[PDB]
Amino acid sequence: EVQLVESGGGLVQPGGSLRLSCAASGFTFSTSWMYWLRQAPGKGLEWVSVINTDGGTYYADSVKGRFTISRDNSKNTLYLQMNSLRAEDTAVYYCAKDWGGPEPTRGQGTLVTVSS
Repeated sequence: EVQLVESGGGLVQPGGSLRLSCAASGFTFSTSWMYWLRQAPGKGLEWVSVINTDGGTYYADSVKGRFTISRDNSKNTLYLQMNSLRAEDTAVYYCAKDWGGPEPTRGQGTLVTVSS
């Protein structure tokens, strides 16, 4: 089976930072496009960030200049560096493999709560 295991979330003040990680196994990580998604409570899933197999990246508008996606292929890890956090960023964050196909898979999630 594929496993995607996220961690690094927490409760943080606005303006703070977190670094999420996802540990991947059970598929060929280095040939997959990798994603961060989020689900704010009360809402559905939305995409946050995407990294292709050559390290090129795409971002949702509201996170540009704040969040950075990166991949460490040697260690099967996807990262989300989250700087300058906002209350509106409160959500469960999910790692996902090949969300636009083929064989999409989502992780278990890590909660980020941004509050003063």
